[PDB]
Amino acid sequence: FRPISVFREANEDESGFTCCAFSARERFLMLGTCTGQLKLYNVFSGQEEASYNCHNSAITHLEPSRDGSLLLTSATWSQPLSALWGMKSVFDMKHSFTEDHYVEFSKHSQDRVIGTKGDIAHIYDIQTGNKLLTLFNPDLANNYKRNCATFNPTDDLVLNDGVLWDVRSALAIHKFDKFNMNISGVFHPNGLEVIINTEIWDLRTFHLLHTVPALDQCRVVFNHTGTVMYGAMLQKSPFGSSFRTFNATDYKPIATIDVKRNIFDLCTDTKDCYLAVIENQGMDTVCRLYEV
Repeated sequence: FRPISVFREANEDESGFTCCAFSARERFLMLGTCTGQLKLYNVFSGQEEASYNCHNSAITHLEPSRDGSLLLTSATWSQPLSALWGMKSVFDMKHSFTEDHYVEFSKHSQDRVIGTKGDIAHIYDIQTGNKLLTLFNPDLANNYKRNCATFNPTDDLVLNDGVLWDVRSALAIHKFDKFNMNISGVFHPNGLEVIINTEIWDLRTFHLLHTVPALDQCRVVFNHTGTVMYGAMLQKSPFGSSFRTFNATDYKPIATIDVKRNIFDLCTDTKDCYLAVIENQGMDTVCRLYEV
């Protein structure tokens, strides 16, 4: 992790970057801010290229589509709480997700959006904007405090609130038991395992494959090849000052990095050359680009 670049939010005494993701153009990073702006920065020079007023409250999450034509954002106190933005020619809102506090694209083909509203998952069609499915089963709910619904790599399954849904039938097929209060889980990009806090479960058998205590209360980010996993532990920074890497095949530790500043967000480029981290000097955040 060699530092390659650093920059702060132009013309702000209190730099307010809150999240980041690489755009489909390699040299440019998208960043959300605590006042609801989306910014495009040249990640190497630090130049602010563009700003758009996406929301009137802090941006908590953003996801650019692979093709470069679309962006998801989520905010904190706004309506719509999340939105899908079209980026071609004249950036504007395409669809809005009124009370979804978190949103992601489908994985295999990015033709859908899945939103989370508390313990409820919503599935939307990109072309039409129509809400296709609402996924909630009161008998199976775990009520995870940081629930984030997600598709599996092939888009045929959903994990919401620790419950596995079959998308075609729109019905729950398994409930994973609750062993923490906050972390709801993600699919491994390998399509074989679900990672729910410290428990790694087999999707085929539902057996426990691994116990990984170091993942407790962590957000998990994979590199684009799915071979390295980054875990940043929740503690206005959401995370503390260090993050860990793990080998994504056996969950073994690789490294622990303490940047000595609390972390807001971290992300990888598609070629897996870099890790961009938002780090608080204070709020007064900077973005550091590290070469992995």
